[PDB]
Amino acid sequence: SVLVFEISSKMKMIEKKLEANTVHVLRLELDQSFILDLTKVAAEIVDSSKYSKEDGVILEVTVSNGRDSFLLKLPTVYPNLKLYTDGKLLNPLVEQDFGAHRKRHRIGDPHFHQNLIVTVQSRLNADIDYRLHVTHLDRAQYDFLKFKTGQTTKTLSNQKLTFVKPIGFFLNCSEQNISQFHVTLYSEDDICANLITVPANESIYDRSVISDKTHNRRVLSFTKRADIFFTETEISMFKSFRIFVFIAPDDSGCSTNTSRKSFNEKKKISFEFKKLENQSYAVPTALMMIFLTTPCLLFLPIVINIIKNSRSLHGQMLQYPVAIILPVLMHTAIEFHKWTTSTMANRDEMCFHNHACARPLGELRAWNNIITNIGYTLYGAIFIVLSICRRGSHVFGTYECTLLDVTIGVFMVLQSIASATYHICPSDVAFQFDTPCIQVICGLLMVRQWFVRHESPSPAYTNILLVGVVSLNFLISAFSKTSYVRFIIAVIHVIVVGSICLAKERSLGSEKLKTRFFIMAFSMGNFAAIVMYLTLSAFHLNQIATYCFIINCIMYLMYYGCMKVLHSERITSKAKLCGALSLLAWAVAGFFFFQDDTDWTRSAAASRALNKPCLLLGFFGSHDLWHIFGALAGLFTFIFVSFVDDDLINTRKTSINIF
Amino acid sequence: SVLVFEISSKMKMIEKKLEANTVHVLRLELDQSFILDLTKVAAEIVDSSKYSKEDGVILEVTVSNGRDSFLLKLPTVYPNLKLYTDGKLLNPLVEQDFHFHQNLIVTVQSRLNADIDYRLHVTHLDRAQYDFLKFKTGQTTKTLSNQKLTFVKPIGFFLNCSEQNISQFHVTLYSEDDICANLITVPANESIYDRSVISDKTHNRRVLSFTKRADIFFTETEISMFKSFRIFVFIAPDDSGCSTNTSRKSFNEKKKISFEFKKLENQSYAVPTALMMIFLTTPCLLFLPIVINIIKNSRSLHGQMLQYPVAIILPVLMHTAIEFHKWTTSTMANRDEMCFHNHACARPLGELRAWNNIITNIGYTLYGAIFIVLSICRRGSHVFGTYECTLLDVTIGVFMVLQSIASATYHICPSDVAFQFDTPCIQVICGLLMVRQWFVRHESPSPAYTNILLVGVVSLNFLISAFSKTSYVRFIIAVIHVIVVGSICLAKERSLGSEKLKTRFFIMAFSMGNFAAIVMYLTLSAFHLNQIATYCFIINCIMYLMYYGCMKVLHSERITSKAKLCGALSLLAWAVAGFFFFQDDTDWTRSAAASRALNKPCLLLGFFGSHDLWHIFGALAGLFTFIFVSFVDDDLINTRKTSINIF
RNA sequence: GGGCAAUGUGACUGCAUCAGCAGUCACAUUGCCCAAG
RNA sequence: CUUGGGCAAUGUGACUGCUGAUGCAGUCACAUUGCCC
Ligand SMILES: [Zn+2]
Ligand SMILES: [Zn+2]
Repeated sequence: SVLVFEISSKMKMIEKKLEANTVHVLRLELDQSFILDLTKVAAEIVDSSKYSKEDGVILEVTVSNGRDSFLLKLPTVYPNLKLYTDGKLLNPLVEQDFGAHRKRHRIGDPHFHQNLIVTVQSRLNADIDYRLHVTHLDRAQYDFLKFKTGQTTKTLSNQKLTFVKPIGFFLNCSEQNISQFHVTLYSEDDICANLITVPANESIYDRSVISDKTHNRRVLSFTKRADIFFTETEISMFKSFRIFVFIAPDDSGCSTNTSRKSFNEKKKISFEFKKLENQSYAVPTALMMIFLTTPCLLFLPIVINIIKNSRSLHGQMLQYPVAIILPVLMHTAIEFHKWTTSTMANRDEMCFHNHACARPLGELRAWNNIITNIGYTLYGAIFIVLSICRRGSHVFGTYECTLLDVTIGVFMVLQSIASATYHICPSDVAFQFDTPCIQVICGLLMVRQWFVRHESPSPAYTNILLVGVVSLNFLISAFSKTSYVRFIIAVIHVIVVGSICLAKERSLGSEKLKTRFFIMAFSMGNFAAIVMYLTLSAFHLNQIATYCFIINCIMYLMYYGCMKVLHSERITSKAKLCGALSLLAWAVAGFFFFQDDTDWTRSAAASRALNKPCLLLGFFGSHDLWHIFGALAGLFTFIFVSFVDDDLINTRKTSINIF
Repeated sequence: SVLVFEISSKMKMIEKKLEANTVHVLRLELDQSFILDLTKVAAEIVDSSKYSKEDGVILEVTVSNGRDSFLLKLPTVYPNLKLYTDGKLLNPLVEQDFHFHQNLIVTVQSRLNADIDYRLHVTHLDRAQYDFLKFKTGQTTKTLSNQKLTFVKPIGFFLNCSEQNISQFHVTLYSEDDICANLITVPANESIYDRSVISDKTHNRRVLSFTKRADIFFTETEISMFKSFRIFVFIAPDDSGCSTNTSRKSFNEKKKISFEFKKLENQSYAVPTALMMIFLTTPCLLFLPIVINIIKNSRSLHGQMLQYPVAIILPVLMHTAIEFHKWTTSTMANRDEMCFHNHACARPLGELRAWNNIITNIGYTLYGAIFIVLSICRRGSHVFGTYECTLLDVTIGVFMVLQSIASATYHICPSDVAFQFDTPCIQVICGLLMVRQWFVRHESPSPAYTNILLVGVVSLNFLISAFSKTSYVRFIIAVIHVIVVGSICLAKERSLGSEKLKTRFFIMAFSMGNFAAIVMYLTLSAFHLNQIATYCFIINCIMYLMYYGCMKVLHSERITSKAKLCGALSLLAWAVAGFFFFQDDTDWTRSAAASRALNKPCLLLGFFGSHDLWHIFGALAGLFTFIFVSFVDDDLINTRKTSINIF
C-alpha cells in the first residue's frame, strides 16, 4: 500500500525508514519560482553494508516532474565497485510549461502549478532506510549561456561539484543568435570526471535504437581540461544544446592511482563559454606564405638563368615507381572516409587535438595544424620542376640525380598530404603518418649522396626505403603499450647501422683512410642515440624513428662534405651558406618537433590535460613551427646536395673521386 | 495532489482521465501467481490529433515493480513519425522473491495544464516464447514455427547458459513478411534502456534490423563473460534504418517469425579442409615430369634484391593492418552488427564467424609459393629462346600470395570500409599476364610495370567505392574503361607497324570485346558494382591470350602438348571460376537489413558456399593461366633471339 | 576479532559578509486611432 | 488641448528565494593511543 508524503519546498534531507512492500511517493509543489531550475536528486542507503549479500537492485527512486524523468536503480555497479548512492538531473520546466500570464500572480481564472513526483521502491521483504537529497540549481546557473550585446565569453569560477551533485547548462542558439561555440573546462585537482553534451530534444539516460552508431551525444573524460566545439553545421542542425558535467568515483578510465575519498571528493571546475564568429585567417597565413617564399630567392642567381642558357621518356615514365604513392594516399582516403562518415560529436570525442589554441576554420578544428603544411607542398612541387627543367653532356660532371630528385619532390608533397590528413583527426589509429615521409626523404638524400659518384641512382631504392619506414612505424605503433618497444627499436636500429657499415666496407676495400673513421663515427653516434632513446623518458615513441633517420641523414651528408673537402675539391660559397642554413634549419625543426608531447600510452583524459599555448599571432603553436621549419630544412638540404657537386661539371667522368 | 488507484488482476485495459496538474499512481498487487511472467505496460493518448500542436512530451508513465523499472515519455518520436503509443517490458520477479507480496507502481504524470485522457494496457508472456531455451540431455537444436510478433506484443527470451551448460550458441530467425523488425540482446545483469557513463564505450547490446533474416552468434568469450543472456525481437515502427521508403510505413501489422536455437560445440573441419588441399594438389600433376626434371638436368643478386619493387606489398599489408585493428578493438557485441557475412554458409571456427571463406584462401598462398620458386629455380641459352620471364613471375607469385592476405581478412568480416580488397589483387594478376606476354619477345619485362598497374587498379577500386552510393557510377566505369582500352589498342599499332592483317584485326577485338562488356553491365543490373572492374580485367587477359595463343600459331609456330592441355583448362577454370564469383550479390548500396536477408545455402559438404569456391577456383585459373604463359613458347627454346618473329 | 574517548582528514544540514537570477506591488514618460462634446 | 481607461518596454528602487566563496559552531565516516570482561 502506497504512502504519499508531502515534501516541503525548503527541506533537502528526507530520511524515511521505508517499510516492507511499501512504496513511498514524495511530492513537491512546483511554482512560478522553478522555471529553468535544474532539479537534481540524490538517494542513498543507510548502513549500506547490511545488504552486502543481496545482489542487483535494492532501492528504486524514479524522479519525475512532467517534462522529464529518470530512475536510480541503487546500488549502482561500476567496473571497479558498487556504490550505494548516485545523483541524476532533470530537464527543468520552462515558462511555457505552466502557462503565460499577464499580472495578479495567478489572478484566479486558472490555478496551474506543476508537481515533482519522487517515487521509492524495494525488492526486499525487509525494511530499508534511504536519504533522498533533493536540491536545485536556480536559473542563475542553468540557462546561464545567455549573452548580452557585445559580449563573447562568459566565465564562471570554481563551480564546486561532487559525485552526487553534477552541473548542467542550456545552450540555445537560435533563440540567442549564435554561430560557433567553444567551451573550456579548467580544473586543478586530478579527479576524473565526464563532460557530456546532448541536443535539447534528446535525453542522456535513455538508451537509443542502435545507439553506438545513432549517437549525437559526446562524452569526454577529463581531469585538468576538456574542450568542446559546436561547429556551424552542428548548430544549424540541432539549434540547442545541453551541456552537462557529471563526475565519477574512481580514476579507472582516467588513471591508475585512485583518489582516496570514494565518491566523496569535491573537485573545482571553471568554464569558458566563448561565442566565436567565422573568420578566414588571411593575415596569419600572410606572414607564413611570404616567409615560405623568401628562401626561393636561391633560384634567381643560379637556376632560372641556367634554364635560359638552354633556350626514352616513355621508358622512364613507365619505370618510375609510382606505387610509392599508395601508402599515403590510402591512409588519407581512409582518414577522410572515417572523418566525414562520423557523427558530429564522435569527432570531438575521438580527435585529440591541441585544443589549447587549435584555431578552427569552419568544419575543421585545427586550421593552423593543417595549412601550415603548405610549406612542404610548395617546396615539393619545386623539385619536381627543377629536375625536369634542367635534365640536360653525359661525359663530364657526376651522374644525373634526376629521378631521385623527382622522388624527393613527390615525397615532399606526400608529406604534406599525410600531415594534413593526420592533423584532421589525430586519434591513435594504427598508423601515424606524420613524419614517415620526412623519414623517407631523409633516407633518399642519403641514397642520392651514396650513389651520385657511382651511377645514376635508381628510384627503385625508394621501394625498400619506404617498406622499411612503413613497417618500422606500424611496429612502433602496435608495440607501444608494452615495455620492450624501445628495445625493439634499439635492436632494429643496430641491425640497420651494422648493415650500412658492411655495405660501406664491401664497396671500397676497407681503406683506413675512410672506413676506419667512418664506421667508428657512425657506430659511436648511433650508440649514443640508442642510449638517449632507450634510457630517457623524453623521446616518445613517435619521435625516435624520425630522430634516428634525420640523424643518419645529417651524419652521412656531413661525411660527404668532409670527404669532398679532404680530397681538396672546391665547395662554392653558396654551397657553404646552404649547408649552414640547412644545419640550423634542421636544428630549429628539432627543437620544435621535440615538444610534440603526444603519446597514446596514456589514457584519454591524460592526453586532453595537455595544453601547450601558441606563440605568434594566436595562430602559430609549436607543432606548426615544426611543420614550417621542417619544410625549410628539407629545401635547404636538397639545395645543398644539388649544389655541392656543381663545381665539378667541368671534370671528366673518369678522374672523379669515387666515394 | 496524487490519486491512488488499486487495480486487481482482472483489468487489462485501464482507461482513466487526468485532471490538471494531477498525478495518478496505480498498483496491481503481485503474488506467486506472477513469477516469471514477462509483462508489458503500454500507454496511449486518446484524441491524439487534438494535441498535435503541443511540442515535446505529454505523459510520463513510469512503470516500476522493484526489480525492473522503466519510463514512457509519450509520444515517443521517430525520424519519420510520432507514435502516440508505446510499450516496454519488465524483467519478471524471481522465485526467490517469495502476508508477503510484491507490487507494481505505475506513476502517470502530465505536463499539460489542460486535462488529458489516457489508457493503460498490461500484457503477459510466459511458459512459451520465454523460458523456452531449456535444453534436454544431448539436445543441440530447438525450434519454433510461425511465432506471432506484433508491435503490441514483442517476444522475449531468456538464455541461462550457466545452468544449460553451453559453450557456443547460435540463433537464427527465418521469416517471410517484408516487415521491419529489431533484435536486441543484453547481458543478464544489464537492462535495455538504461545508459551510464561511457555506456556506448561498453555497449554490449546488439541491434540487428532484420526484414527477412538475422543471426546471433554467442561466442566462447561471450558466454564466459556474462553467463546469462536476454533476447527480444521487437517491431520497429518505421522502415528508415531497415528499408528505403515510406511505402506502407503507416501500419501496426502482425508478423510471423521462426527460430532455430543451435547449441554448437567448437570443432575443426578436418574432413572438408583436407578434401580441399588434396583438390589443390592434384591439378599440380603438370609439374611432375617437367619443371623438377630440368633442374636435375641443370645441376645482380645484391642489386636486384634492391631494384625489385617491394613497395607494391604495402597497398595490402597496410589495409589488412587495419581490418585487424578494427576486428580486435571492436566490442564483443559490435561484431555481430557491423560484419555482414552470408550466414547460410558461414561455418565458424574458434572465434571467427566464417572459416569457410578464410581457410579456402589457402589455395592462393599455396599457389603462390610455387610461382615464387618455380620461377627463381627455373632460369639457370641466354641468347636462345624468348627472354627469361623469371623476375616478373616473382611478382605474379607475390601478388598471388598477397591476394591470400587482402582476401582472407576481408572475409574476417566485411564492413563497408572505403577499400574492398577482395578482387583488387586478382585484377592485377590478370593484368600482369598481359604485360608479361606483351614484352615477352622484346626484352626481359621489368617488374616495375606494376608500379603503374597497381595504382591503376587501386584507384579504380577506390573510385568505385567512393561513388558507390550515387546513381551515375556505372557511367564512370564506362569512361575510365574506354580510355585505357583505347590506349592499349593505340599502344599496339605504334609498336608493330600498323599491319592491318595483324593490328586492324587486333583492335577489332578490344573494340568489340570491351564494348560488348560495357553494355552488358551499363544497361543490365546483374553485374553488381564491385564485380565489374574484375570482369573487365580477366577479359582483357583472356582476349590477350586467345590472341597470343593465335599470333603464335598464326605465324606458323608449334605449341607443345602440355601447353595445349594447360591453357585449355584455364579457359575451363576462368569460366567456372566466374560463375561462382557471378553470385556474390554483396551490394553495399542497399540497407543494412536486406544485406542480411541474403542466404545462399552451402553447395558441397555443408562447408562450401558459392562465394567460397570463387576463392578456390580463382586459384586454378590463377595457376593454369600461369603455367600456360611459361610453357607456351618452350618450343622456341632452341631458336636464337634473332630468328624469332616479334609481336 | 569488539566498543568507547581523543588525533587528524573527507563529506553534510541548517546561521552569519558578497555575487548573478527570478518573482511581487507601486512610480514616471511616451505615442496611438476609433467614440463623443 | 485636458482628463478617464488600454498597450508596451526601457530603466528606478522595495521585498522574497536559489546557487557558488571566506570564516562560525555542530552531526556522519576512516587510521593511532589508552581501557575492558
Ligand atoms: Zn604534423
Ligand atoms: Zn572473398
